[PDB]
Amino acid sequence: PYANQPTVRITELTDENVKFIIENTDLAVANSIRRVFIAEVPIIAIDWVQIDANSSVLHDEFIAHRLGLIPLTSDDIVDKLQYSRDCTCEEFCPECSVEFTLDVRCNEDQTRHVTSRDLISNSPRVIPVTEQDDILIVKLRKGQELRLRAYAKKGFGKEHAKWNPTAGVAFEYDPDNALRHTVYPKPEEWPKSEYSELDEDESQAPYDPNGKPERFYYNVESCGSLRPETIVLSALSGLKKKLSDLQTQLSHEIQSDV
Amino acid sequence: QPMIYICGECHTENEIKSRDPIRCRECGYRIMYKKRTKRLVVFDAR
Amino acid sequence: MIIPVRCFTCGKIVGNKWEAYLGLLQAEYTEGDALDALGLKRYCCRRMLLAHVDLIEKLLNYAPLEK
Amino acid sequence: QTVGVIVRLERETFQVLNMYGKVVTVRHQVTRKKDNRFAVALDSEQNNIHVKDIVKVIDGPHSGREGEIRHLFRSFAFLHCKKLVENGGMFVCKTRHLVLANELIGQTVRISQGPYKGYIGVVKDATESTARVELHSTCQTISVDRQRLTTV
Amino acid sequence: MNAPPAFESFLLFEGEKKITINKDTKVPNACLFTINKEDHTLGNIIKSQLLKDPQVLFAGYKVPHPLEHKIIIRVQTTPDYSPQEAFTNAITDLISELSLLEERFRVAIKDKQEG
Ligand SMILES: [Zn+2]
Ligand SMILES: [Zn+2]
Ligand SMILES: [Zn+2]
Repeated sequence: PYANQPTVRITELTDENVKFIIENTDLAVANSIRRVFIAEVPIIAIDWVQIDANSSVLHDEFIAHRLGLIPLTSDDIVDKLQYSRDCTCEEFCPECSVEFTLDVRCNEDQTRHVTSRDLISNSPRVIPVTEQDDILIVKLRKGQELRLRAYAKKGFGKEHAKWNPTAGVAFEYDPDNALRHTVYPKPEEWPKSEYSELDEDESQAPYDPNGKPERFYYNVESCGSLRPETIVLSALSGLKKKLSDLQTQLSHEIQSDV
Repeated sequence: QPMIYICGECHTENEIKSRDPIRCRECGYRIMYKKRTKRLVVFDAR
Repeated sequence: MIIPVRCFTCGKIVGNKWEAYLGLLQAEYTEGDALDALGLKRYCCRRMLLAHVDLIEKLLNYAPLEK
Repeated sequence: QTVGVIVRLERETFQVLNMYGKVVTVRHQVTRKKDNRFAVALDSEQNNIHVKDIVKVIDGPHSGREGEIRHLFRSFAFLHCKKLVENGGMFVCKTRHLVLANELIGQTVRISQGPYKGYIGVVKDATESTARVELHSTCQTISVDRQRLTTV
Repeated sequence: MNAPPAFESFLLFEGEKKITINKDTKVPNACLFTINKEDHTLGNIIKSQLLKDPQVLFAGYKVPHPLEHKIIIRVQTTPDYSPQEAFTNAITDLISELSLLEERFRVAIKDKQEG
């Protein structure tokens, strides 16, 4: 009648990914934590692009699109920012947005690469993530230019895929299918998983009817917008917040019925 | 009141009048390109 | 035309990889060696550079209409 | 300032009866006013009257006649009568002597409140309450309250 | 053109209840919980937690349509035990195990980054 106690065992932690194992929880809890990695984690991404001038070969909406998908360092600001549509400001402010300015004219015979470095924030914490090279926004011939002001705002992955912090969330349970959820026609042809523990003589594990899905293996690779562990912390906090608001509306409706 | 057009091949700019034959001053090139508007544009980055 | 900023399936930031990919091709690597030298394990991120055509370099030959 | 009613069609002129009762002779090149066939007027006894209403004249210069309302003014009403041979039957009386027998359009606005906050658009249609905004970003025209809009 | 705006997945409007309880009339002690502006990422966990009560006789959810953002969670519990009580215990049990999971994840991070 109550919730089982899950537990976490982290196998590695890198600045790109985090790889961990959640034991003693249900399948739907585990899938939902994956889906909240993909969608419900809020980050900071550009959403309001004002093109002051443009002479580049790419048109305006293509440049605003490419400025959308640039990841921004939002490791601690996104907990402080309000959602833009929730703020009481005069339609933009530093409490719900981060200002960016790009001002590039090519005055040379070399093809000048307007990269992500030319995005200049007023907030020193929210900067584009780019060791690695910068993200190419637009190339420029001599004579061409672009000037724009771009406001970034808090949002999450259901709204648009530019607010998705994860590169990839690998998720697997029962890597030798003792549960036999998937039924291979010829299990000899099938490669073993990374988490398989059977010897090379054996193809798949023996079936147990009394088993249930547990020991969920995750590999959460971030795109750079968040550290891969604060994706998981923000996801758990967001799922608990969604459930708490659902409980508050539930209490209101029960008090309305009685 | 004059409209500024960009002179096609010349890539320079010049004024134009109502009921004015469309000619550049540099080489008389016949194709003008109207400059980009001065009012604001705003794109949702979606 | 220009390189996509994100891989379409994953969302892996692949837009910063293209010039380094050209550098690793001209430094006499194979394409498969250049991709995982850039660190693209998933094949959906490998098709994003392996089958890109950098068409904007053709578009920059033409003189800009506005000046 | 003063409307008229044609009472005779001629070769190069019109004979026109105004709200004053003065039959005039004017050129073909007067303007056609949009007629208000749903306009309301009040008689001397505060009853609602309209066009095609048979009304009696109880006061004024035409007191005693009875005519049909053909056109309406703010304070004048034109009456037709087939028995009265003058002016094709038309005359005029004041209505109180009778008895029954936007700015925001095309203005670049910015939604400053709500789910579409921060979008720049152009107002297509506008009312007292709401206004339709052609959004510059999306391929879609959506309607918002005027309290949510802020012009540039 | 007819593209629904992107905030239709999760933002409610004036005159939309987040949750709507409708007492089922076919069987005793059953309710339909209509959650507006949610998806499988809520109802799947609620369904799996309601299957863990020994006193819930039926626990299901469906979306009517994937283009319209609402789910229906049907609960039938044992008599003497209200399905609203089972639902408000499922939410508390989820918040319990997720807060416990978050704290154990914090402790695992402190283990990993500090050796
Ligand atoms: Zn604000
Ligand atoms: Zn010229
Ligand atoms: Zn990918």
